[PDB]
Amino acid sequence: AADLDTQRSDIATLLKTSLRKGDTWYLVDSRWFKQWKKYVGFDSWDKYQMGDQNVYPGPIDNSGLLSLKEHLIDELDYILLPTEGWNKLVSWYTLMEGQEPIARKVVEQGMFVKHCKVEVYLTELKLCENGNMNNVVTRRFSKADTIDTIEKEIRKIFSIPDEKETRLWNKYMSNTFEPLNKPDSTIQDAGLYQGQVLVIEQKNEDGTWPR
Repeated sequence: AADLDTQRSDIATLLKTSLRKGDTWYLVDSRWFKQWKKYVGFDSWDKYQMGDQNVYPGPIDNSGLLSLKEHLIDELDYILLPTEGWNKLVSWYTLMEGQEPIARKVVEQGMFVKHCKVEVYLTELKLCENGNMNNVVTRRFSKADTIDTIEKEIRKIFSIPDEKETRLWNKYMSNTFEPLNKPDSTIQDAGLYQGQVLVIEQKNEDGTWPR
């Protein structure tokens, strides 16, 4: 373990690391992190518990975040560190026995107009075939995925011969069918969000479309 001032300084810096598309960052439970902050005198006016065993964080413990509970909020329920920051905390404190790191990637976020952000939650789309809407299959996709990518995957999920031709629709406002006819739009470009229903359609043998 590096000394307390080194830990404070290194983590302070690493917290402010620039977001670059493709990088891996790690979640750290705010409960553990708040104890670490006290132990190392981070943002602390009287340093009263700095170096005090009563606030020694112990092995990194993300149990309280768990597959993630919903409505977790950055800088309230968890904090994020780049690879180097996570590695340092592991070497100083170890990771709690029987846990795995919670790693997430930086992706471009927004509709058309975008900037980087760690994708803590992938977008869950509800998927179904036009013939059989009650058979809904759920899957999580990144905001980076294009409509083209989504469609290829939905074909696999439903075992759709590479011969049969398909069209993708989304249910706008849970109501009207709207075409997903721009294959190179990303899912957020197309305005798709958590829980959105997507319906895949197959061209008939006779060359006509079911819809």
